[PDB]
Amino acid sequence: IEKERDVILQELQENDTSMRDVVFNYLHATAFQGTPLAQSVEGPSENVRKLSRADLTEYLSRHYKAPRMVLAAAGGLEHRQLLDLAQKHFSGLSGTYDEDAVPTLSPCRFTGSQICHREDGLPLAHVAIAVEGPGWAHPDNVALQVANAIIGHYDCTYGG
Amino acid sequence: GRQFGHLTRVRHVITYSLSPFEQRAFPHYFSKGIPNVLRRTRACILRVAPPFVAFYLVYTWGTQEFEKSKRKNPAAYENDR
Repeated sequence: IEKERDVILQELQENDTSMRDVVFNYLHATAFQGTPLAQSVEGPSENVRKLSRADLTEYLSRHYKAPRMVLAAAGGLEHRQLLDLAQKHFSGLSGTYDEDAVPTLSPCRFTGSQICHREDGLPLAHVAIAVEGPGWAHPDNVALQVANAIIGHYDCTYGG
Repeated sequence: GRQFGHLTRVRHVITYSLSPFEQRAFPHYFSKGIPNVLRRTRACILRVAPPFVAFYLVYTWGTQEFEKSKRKNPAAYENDR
Protein backbone atom coordinates (compact mmCIF):
# COMPACT_ATOMS: atom_id res chain seq x y z
CA ILE A 1 0.00 0.00 0.00
CA GLU A 2 2.57 2.56 1.07
CA LYS A 3 4.83 1.60 -1.83
CA GLU A 4 1.93 2.01 -4.21
CA ARG A 5 0.58 5.00 -2.31
CA ASP A 6 3.89 6.67 -3.07
CA VAL A 7 4.20 5.75 -6.75
CA ILE A 8 0.77 7.14 -7.52
CA LEU A 9 1.55 10.34 -5.63
CA GLN A 10 4.85 10.38 -7.49
CA GLU A 11 2.89 9.87 -10.70
CA LEU A 12 0.08 12.27 -9.77
CA GLN A 13 2.47 15.18 -10.12
CA GLU A 14 4.29 13.73 -13.14
CA ASN A 15 0.91 13.53 -14.89
CA ASP A 16 1.23 17.17 -15.91
CA THR A 17 3.78 16.10 -18.54
CA SER A 18 1.30 14.84 -21.18
CA MET A 19 -1.02 17.72 -21.96
CA ARG A 20 -3.41 15.54 -23.96
CA ASP A 21 -4.94 13.64 -21.06
CA VAL A 22 -4.80 16.83 -19.02
CA VAL A 23 -7.35 18.89 -20.91
CA PHE A 24 -9.85 16.04 -21.15
CA ASN A 25 -10.01 16.00 -17.39
CA TYR A 26 -11.03 19.63 -17.63
CA LEU A 27 -13.34 18.72 -20.47
CA HIS A 28 -15.53 16.24 -18.61
CA ALA A 29 -15.67 18.24 -15.41
CA THR A 30 -16.97 21.21 -17.32
CA ALA A 31 -19.83 19.32 -18.97
CA PHE A 32 -20.69 16.78 -16.28
CA GLN A 33 -20.23 18.95 -13.21
CA GLY A 34 -22.40 17.54 -10.46
CA THR A 35 -22.04 13.91 -11.53
CA PRO A 36 -19.62 11.17 -10.50
CA LEU A 37 -18.80 10.84 -14.18
CA ALA A 38 -17.17 14.27 -14.15
CA GLN A 39 -14.40 13.25 -11.77
CA SER A 40 -10.74 12.31 -12.04
CA VAL A 41 -10.11 8.66 -12.79
CA GLU A 42 -7.15 8.58 -10.43
CA GLY A 43 -9.20 10.87 -8.23
CA PRO A 44 -7.87 13.81 -6.27
CA SER A 45 -4.54 13.35 -4.55
CA GLU A 46 -5.22 13.64 -0.83
CA ASN A 47 -7.66 10.73 -0.95
CA VAL A 48 -4.86 8.43 -2.11
CA ARG A 49 -2.92 9.27 1.04
CA LYS A 50 -6.09 9.02 3.14
CA LEU A 51 -7.00 5.81 1.33
CA SER A 52 -7.33 2.69 3.49
CA ARG A 53 -7.68 -0.86 2.27
CA ALA A 54 -10.91 -1.48 4.19
CA ASP A 55 -12.79 0.93 1.93
CA LEU A 56 -11.24 -1.05 -0.89
CA THR A 57 -12.60 -4.23 0.67
CA GLU A 58 -15.96 -2.50 0.49
CA TYR A 59 -15.63 -1.74 -3.20
CA LEU A 60 -13.84 -5.06 -3.49
CA SER A 61 -16.95 -6.64 -2.01
CA ARG A 62 -19.36 -4.15 -3.57
CA HIS A 63 -19.06 -4.27 -7.32
CA TYR A 64 -16.88 -7.32 -7.96
CA LYS A 65 -19.88 -9.58 -7.64
CA ALA A 66 -21.46 -11.07 -10.71
CA PRO A 67 -23.51 -10.35 -12.97
CA ARG A 68 -21.28 -7.29 -12.93
CA MET A 69 -18.49 -9.71 -13.80
CA VAL A 70 -18.11 -10.90 -17.40
CA LEU A 71 -15.73 -13.39 -19.01
CA ALA A 72 -14.75 -13.97 -22.63
CA ALA A 73 -11.86 -15.29 -24.73
CA ALA A 74 -10.89 -16.10 -28.30
CA GLY A 75 -8.37 -18.33 -29.97
CA GLY A 76 -8.24 -22.01 -30.71
CA LEU A 77 -10.71 -22.28 -27.81
CA GLU A 78 -14.16 -23.11 -28.97
CA HIS A 79 -17.01 -22.68 -26.51
CA ARG A 80 -17.75 -25.82 -24.55
CA GLN A 81 -14.12 -26.48 -23.77
CA LEU A 82 -14.13 -22.99 -22.37
CA LEU A 83 -17.20 -23.41 -20.21
CA ASP A 84 -16.23 -26.79 -18.76
CA LEU A 85 -12.94 -25.28 -17.62
CA ALA A 86 -14.73 -22.10 -16.65
CA GLN A 87 -16.62 -24.10 -14.44
CA LYS A 88 -16.11 -23.95 -10.74
CA HIS A 89 -14.53 -21.18 -8.86
CA PHE A 90 -16.42 -18.81 -10.07
CA SER A 91 -19.26 -21.11 -10.60
CA GLY A 92 -19.00 -20.00 -7.89
CA LEU A 93 -16.91 -18.16 -5.28
CA SER A 94 -19.64 -15.55 -5.35
CA GLY A 95 -19.27 -13.68 -7.46
CA THR A 96 -22.75 -13.42 -6.04
CA TYR A 97 -25.91 -11.73 -6.95
CA ASP A 98 -27.47 -9.57 -4.30
CA GLU A 99 -27.96 -5.83 -4.85
CA ASP A 100 -25.67 -2.85 -4.28
CA ALA A 101 -29.10 -1.28 -4.66
CA VAL A 102 -29.71 -1.25 -8.44
CA PRO A 103 -27.92 -0.48 -10.78
CA THR A 104 -26.75 2.57 -9.14
CA LEU A 105 -26.50 5.21 -11.89
CA SER A 106 -27.98 8.49 -12.97
CA PRO A 107 -28.41 10.48 -16.17
CA CYS A 108 -25.83 13.23 -16.07
CA ARG A 109 -26.35 16.95 -16.55
CA PHE A 110 -24.88 18.72 -19.58
CA THR A 111 -23.33 22.13 -19.07
CA GLY A 112 -23.14 24.97 -21.56
CA SER A 113 -20.06 26.63 -20.14
CA GLN A 114 -16.34 27.25 -20.53
CA ILE A 115 -13.10 26.39 -18.77
CA CYS A 116 -9.71 28.00 -19.33
CA HIS A 117 -6.31 27.36 -17.82
CA ARG A 118 -4.27 30.29 -19.06
CA GLU A 119 -0.55 29.67 -18.94
CA ASP A 120 1.34 31.60 -21.58
CA GLY A 121 4.83 30.21 -21.07
CA LEU A 122 4.31 27.01 -23.02
CA PRO A 123 4.95 27.04 -26.77
CA LEU A 124 1.63 25.55 -27.80
CA ALA A 125 -1.96 25.47 -26.59
CA HIS A 126 -4.24 22.48 -26.99
CA VAL A 127 -7.91 22.95 -27.66
CA ALA A 128 -10.89 20.69 -27.21
CA ILE A 129 -14.50 21.47 -28.15
CA ALA A 130 -17.51 19.17 -28.12
CA VAL A 131 -21.21 18.71 -27.59
CA GLU A 132 -22.97 15.83 -25.85
CA GLY A 133 -24.55 12.95 -27.71
CA PRO A 134 -26.45 9.68 -27.47
CA GLY A 135 -25.37 6.82 -25.24
CA TRP A 136 -23.82 3.53 -26.23
CA ALA A 137 -27.06 1.89 -27.20
CA HIS A 138 -28.84 4.17 -29.63
CA PRO A 139 -29.61 4.07 -33.36
CA ASP A 140 -27.92 7.32 -34.35
CA ASN A 141 -24.54 6.40 -32.84
CA VAL A 142 -23.60 4.74 -36.12
CA ALA A 143 -25.16 7.48 -38.25
CA LEU A 144 -22.63 9.89 -36.78
CA GLN A 145 -19.70 7.53 -37.15
CA VAL A 146 -19.29 8.65 -40.74
CA ALA A 147 -19.61 12.43 -40.40
CA ASN A 148 -16.40 12.36 -38.40
CA ALA A 149 -14.74 9.99 -40.85
CA ILE A 150 -15.83 12.35 -43.63
CA ILE A 151 -14.61 15.55 -42.00
CA GLY A 152 -11.52 13.54 -41.20
CA HIS A 153 -8.36 14.84 -39.59
CA TYR A 154 -4.97 16.41 -40.27
CA ASP A 155 -1.43 16.26 -38.89
CA CYS A 156 1.92 17.93 -39.51
CA THR A 157 3.49 14.75 -40.71
CA TYR A 158 1.30 13.37 -43.52
CA GLY A 159 2.45 12.96 -47.08
CA GLY A 160 -1.03 13.95 -48.24
CA GLY B 1 0.54 45.31 -31.76
CA ARG B 2 -1.69 42.47 -32.80
CA GLN B 3 -4.33 43.13 -30.31
CA PHE B 4 -5.27 39.86 -28.67
CA GLY B 5 -2.09 37.92 -29.19
CA HIS B 6 0.88 39.63 -27.62
CA LEU B 7 -0.38 42.08 -25.00
CA THR B 8 0.70 40.58 -21.68
CA ARG B 9 2.22 37.35 -20.43
CA VAL B 10 0.17 35.44 -17.89
CA ARG B 11 0.41 31.97 -16.42
CA HIS B 12 -1.54 29.76 -14.02
CA VAL B 13 -4.82 31.64 -14.05
CA ILE B 14 -8.06 29.72 -14.45
CA THR B 15 -11.49 30.89 -15.57
CA TYR B 16 -14.99 29.41 -15.34
CA SER B 17 -18.26 30.48 -16.95
CA LEU B 18 -21.55 29.15 -18.30
CA SER B 19 -23.83 29.44 -21.28
CA PRO B 20 -25.98 32.54 -20.78
CA PHE B 21 -29.01 30.31 -21.19
CA GLU B 22 -27.87 28.26 -18.23
CA GLN B 23 -28.60 31.18 -15.94
CA ARG B 24 -31.08 33.94 -15.16
CA ALA B 25 -31.33 37.56 -16.21
CA PHE B 26 -32.17 38.73 -12.67
CA PRO B 27 -30.73 36.53 -9.95
CA HIS B 28 -32.42 38.47 -7.13
CA TYR B 29 -31.83 41.74 -8.93
CA PHE B 30 -34.42 43.39 -6.71
CA SER B 31 -33.71 41.89 -3.30
CA LYS B 32 -29.98 41.31 -3.42
CA GLY B 33 -29.21 44.37 -5.52
CA ILE B 34 -30.91 47.06 -3.44
CA PRO B 35 -28.36 46.89 -0.59
CA ASN B 36 -25.46 47.22 -3.01
CA VAL B 37 -27.15 50.35 -4.34
CA LEU B 38 -27.29 51.77 -0.84
CA ARG B 39 -23.88 50.92 0.60
CA ARG B 40 -21.84 52.69 -2.06
CA THR B 41 -24.20 55.65 -2.47
CA ARG B 42 -22.95 57.05 0.82
CA ALA B 43 -19.25 56.84 -0.06
CA CYS B 44 -19.98 59.47 -2.68
CA ILE B 45 -22.68 61.51 -0.94
CA LEU B 46 -20.05 62.34 1.63
CA ARG B 47 -18.00 64.14 -1.00
CA VAL B 48 -20.79 65.05 -3.45
CA ALA B 49 -23.39 67.31 -1.82
CA PRO B 50 -21.43 69.90 0.20
CA PRO B 51 -20.96 72.43 -2.62
CA PHE B 52 -24.49 72.00 -3.98
CA VAL B 53 -25.57 73.29 -0.62
CA ALA B 54 -23.42 76.38 -1.02
CA PHE B 55 -24.92 77.56 -4.29
CA TYR B 56 -28.54 77.04 -3.30
CA LEU B 57 -27.79 78.93 -0.11
CA VAL B 58 -26.08 81.75 -1.95
CA TYR B 59 -28.73 81.33 -4.61
CA THR B 60 -31.46 82.27 -2.18
CA TRP B 61 -29.08 84.36 -0.08
CA GLY B 62 -28.36 86.62 -3.00
CA THR B 63 -31.94 86.26 -4.15
CA GLN B 64 -33.25 87.84 -0.98
CA GLU B 65 -30.22 90.12 -0.84
CA PHE B 66 -31.10 91.09 -4.39
CA GLU B 67 -34.81 91.51 -3.72
CA LYS B 68 -35.04 94.01 -0.88
CA SER B 69 -32.01 95.87 -2.21
CA LYS B 70 -34.00 96.43 -5.38
CA ARG B 71 -37.60 95.79 -4.51
CA LYS B 72 -38.23 98.67 -2.17
CA ASN B 73 -37.30 102.19 -3.22
CA PRO B 74 -38.79 103.86 -0.12
CA ALA B 75 -36.93 101.32 1.99
CA ALA B 76 -34.08 103.22 3.61
CA TYR B 77 -35.07 106.57 2.10
CA GLU B 78 -38.77 106.72 2.61
CA ASN B 79 -40.85 109.26 0.82
CA ASP B 80 -40.62 111.91 3.44
CA ARG B 81 -37.90 113.45 1.39
